[PDB]
Amino acid sequence: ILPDSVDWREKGCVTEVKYQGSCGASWAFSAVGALEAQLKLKTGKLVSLSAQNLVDCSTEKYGNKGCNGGFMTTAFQYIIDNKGIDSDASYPYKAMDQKCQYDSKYRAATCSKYTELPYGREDVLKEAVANKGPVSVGVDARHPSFFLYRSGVYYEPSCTQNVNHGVLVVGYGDLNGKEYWLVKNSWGHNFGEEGYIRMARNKGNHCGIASFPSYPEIL
Ligand SMILES: CS(=O)(=O)N1CCc2c(c(-c3ccc(Cl)c(C#Cc4ccc(CNCc5ccc(Cl)cc5)cc4)c3)nn2CCCN2CCN(C3CC3)CC2)C1
Repeated sequence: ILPDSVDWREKGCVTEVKYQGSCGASWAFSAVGALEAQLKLKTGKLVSLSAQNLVDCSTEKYGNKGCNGGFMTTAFQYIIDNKGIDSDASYPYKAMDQKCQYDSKYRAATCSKYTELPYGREDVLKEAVANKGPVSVGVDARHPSFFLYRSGVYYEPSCTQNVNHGVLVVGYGDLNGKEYWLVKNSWGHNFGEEGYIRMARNKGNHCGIASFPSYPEIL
């Protein structure tokens, strides 16, 4: 029996909204955000993890292209293979591709595995968000309405289920009975509601929010 609303910010599992600047690293921000929640769940500590670590080090071997895009799933695999990821403080974000400068001295988190969810299943995504934690997802953000979003529940008739932007589902609920996913973006505080966007939920995988969900775990 799933709760009617969740918001992982109220459980203290979500770090502040980041600003990716001129670097297509949304995939890296989505991935670290998910792992940040699990790190807090396991250890009690909330620490921002290094998106730049992923940009610089999870590259061609993982199908990732730094500031030209990438995938959260293969980002998690990098963290597994690498046996760690650095804190954001120690490996700060520069919004550009750099040489890999991972240093295990400043390792703030580990990843044992990750799980993908089945394509288009908003019911399964809801369960995972309720029971596991924030979930990394892709959305179709290729529409001016997305970029211009300020408040309310986002609905874009010309959205597709193809995804081109990584974000973090940190919750769900309804606004006056209009169901939504609570989504943490990485375009700073001036995007949406202090960096957050409510996106239509249970409208047939609107903007592909449930097309490619994934979350990591730490044992
Ligand atoms: C079409 S589809 O939706 O059907 N789909 C096709 C199939 C697909 C899509 C996504 C997916 C899921 C989540 C996200 Cl987030 C993304 C993404 C993204 C993205 C794209 C562009 C940008 C950059 N934006 C423009 C920009 C450029 C430069 C700058 Cl500086 C600034 C901005 C950022 C993020 C993709 N997973 N899979 C399935 C897995 C695909 N692989 C992953 C790894 N492989 C290689 C073996 C390594 C095999 C399989 C997309």
